[PDB]
Amino acid sequence: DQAQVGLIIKVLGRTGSRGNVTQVRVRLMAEEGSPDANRTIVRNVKGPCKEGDMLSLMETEREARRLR
Amino acid sequence: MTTKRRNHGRAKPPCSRGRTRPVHCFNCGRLAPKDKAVGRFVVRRMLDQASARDVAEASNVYGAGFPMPKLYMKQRFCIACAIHSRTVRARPTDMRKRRFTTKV
Amino acid sequence: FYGSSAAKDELVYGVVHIYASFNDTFVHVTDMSGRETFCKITGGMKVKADRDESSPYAAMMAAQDVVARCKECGINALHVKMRATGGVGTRSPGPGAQAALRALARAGMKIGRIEDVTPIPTDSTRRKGSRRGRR
Amino acid sequence: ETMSRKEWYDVVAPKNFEVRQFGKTICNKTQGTKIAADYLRGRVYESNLADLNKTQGDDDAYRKVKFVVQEVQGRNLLTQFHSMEMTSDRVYFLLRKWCTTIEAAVEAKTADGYTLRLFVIAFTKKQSNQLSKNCYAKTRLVKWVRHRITNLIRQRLSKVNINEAVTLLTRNILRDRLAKRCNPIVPLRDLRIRKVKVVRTPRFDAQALLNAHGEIP
RNA sequence: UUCUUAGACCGCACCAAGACGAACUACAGCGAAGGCAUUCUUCAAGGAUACCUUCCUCAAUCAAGAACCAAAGUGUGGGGAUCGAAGAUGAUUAGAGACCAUUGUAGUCCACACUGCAAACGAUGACACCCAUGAAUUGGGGACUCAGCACGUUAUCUGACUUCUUCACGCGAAAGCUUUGAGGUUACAGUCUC
Repeated sequence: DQAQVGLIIKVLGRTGSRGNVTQVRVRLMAEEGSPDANRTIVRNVKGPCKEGDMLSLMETEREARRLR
Repeated sequence: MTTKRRNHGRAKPPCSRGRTRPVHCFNCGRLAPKDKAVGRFVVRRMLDQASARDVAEASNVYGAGFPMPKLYMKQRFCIACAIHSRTVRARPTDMRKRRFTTKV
Repeated sequence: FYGSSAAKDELVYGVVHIYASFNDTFVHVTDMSGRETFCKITGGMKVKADRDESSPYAAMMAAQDVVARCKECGINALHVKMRATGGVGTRSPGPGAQAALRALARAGMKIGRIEDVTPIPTDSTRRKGSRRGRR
Repeated sequence: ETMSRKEWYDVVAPKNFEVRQFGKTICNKTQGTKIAADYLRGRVYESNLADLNKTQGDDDAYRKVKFVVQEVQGRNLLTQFHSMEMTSDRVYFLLRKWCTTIEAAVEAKTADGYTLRLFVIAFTKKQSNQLSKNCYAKTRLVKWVRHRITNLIRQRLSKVNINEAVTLLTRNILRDRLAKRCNPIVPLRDLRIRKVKVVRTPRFDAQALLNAHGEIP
């Protein structure tokens, strides 16, 4: 795997409609000053989240919702 | 029957033309008169903000170097078309008479 | 090597035609000539199931095998030309646009002088459809 | 692979561009009597204007330039003008609804047997004091503007050769005059060249081509 | 369904053939109506305006009669790119030339003949008089080199199209109509016709 920490920088808002999934933004604290222009990816999350929560990322360069 | 709309859903006034050319739709290919047809102007981005950053990094002569172009188009829609993507919606009586002219 | 050896240690400008539609996405390779080419990639090779061959994921997965084959052709810098659809189609690209660009940039290829090159008519033939539309 | 029989070349442009080798291109080997050099002739190579010139890249990087291959020599490629083109997007930026679009085409024949369709475009501009929602104009104020255009372009370019005529379009000396002269008839917002297409090419001549490049790099 | 190693898709270059003229294009214009949109040239017109020119009642409206008339149809010849009734094939469905998808004939275009059948609507016949509130637009008129010019602003006027989503009186069963009438009509009569 890749386990790449990121801090939930804020609650982006509510996306989905099941009452299940929320769409939230992740900020990379994984970087040590390595170049990232991404630089804060939006990620869909499963279950409850809170700000300052670290979580591992199995993927990077995610725009989440897209047009689909 | 009842005159629901004075201008009849047209920008064509009575006693002038009585005929204005048909125009295709960019959805379903339906034809309607130009005046009836529902015009919008899009100004569609060629990159999302999120991706704009990443590409402007790898650029030197572009992005920072010149502001990115956009795809411009006019979009003439049918009635049914418009309503279903909810960019035109039903309004109460007082509001239906309002216009905003050709400005956004 | 196979690529540059008389343009080596200097950037070389390819051109990349990107055609995004709602059935597939294409990524092509041209060299500021268009008379000779090195690779033709389709979404449908990377991802199977026809719905998902025009999806964002298709684009990005394909894009990495642009970069793979460009660095063997001496190509480093890439001009890009984004194309929507035909002149009797729409004026909208599919979802495979905006995905491909970012995938290439992040993969260390330079990108400059992006353009919008698409066939828009002064006027053309009767558009496919009917008077009453598709319904 | 197919890169076993590939090779490279460059693309040399005239001396009236400020970058000579703006391109590095690829072509197949001779592979018998088929002969690589045959194919290379009449190939079109595009560019951006702002890369190819270091003057008036500010004014437009929204112009493109094309060429053809008149003669293969060395690893060079000796070229001549084909088209100059304004990008699709650039005219939309200008364009305002409720302002009249004018256009025109002009057949401009040079001193040489080269001949050029010069497409032109223009738009009307509301006066500083205004109350109208219209910038709409009379028809006599349309054709009359097209009149001076055709005159002034044909006039100049008649006695000026192909090479030096390209210069006027790239460095936009033409546009300035045109926009100035037409302005009293109707205030214009812009006047521009949309597209420059080459119609007739008169000859292939070693001398004229070679000389038009100056010294080959 | 359909097309592909006999190299499709894709990119560039060039050529062929036919249609069309985007955006700009509008609560804008012209035409008796039906209708009409690239550019240049060319032929004969039409409306509006300006005038201390000309004529002097030559008018208005209409059974009879005559001319024009969207699309689809019919005859003959030319053309046939695109789209496309019929037909064919694949789905969808309980059933499905269905609506959808891939195709495809007539037709779609032009010339010369017919047809005169539309929600041909402003569902509002034609001519004439009177009738108020505000802000605009479209033409004309008034206060070197297609050049004693062109545009704009202030104000006025005549002619057109319409908005007050602060239209006055009034009318109407109401919706609505308002110098642009369905108003000036039981206080019932300007004129003609269907």
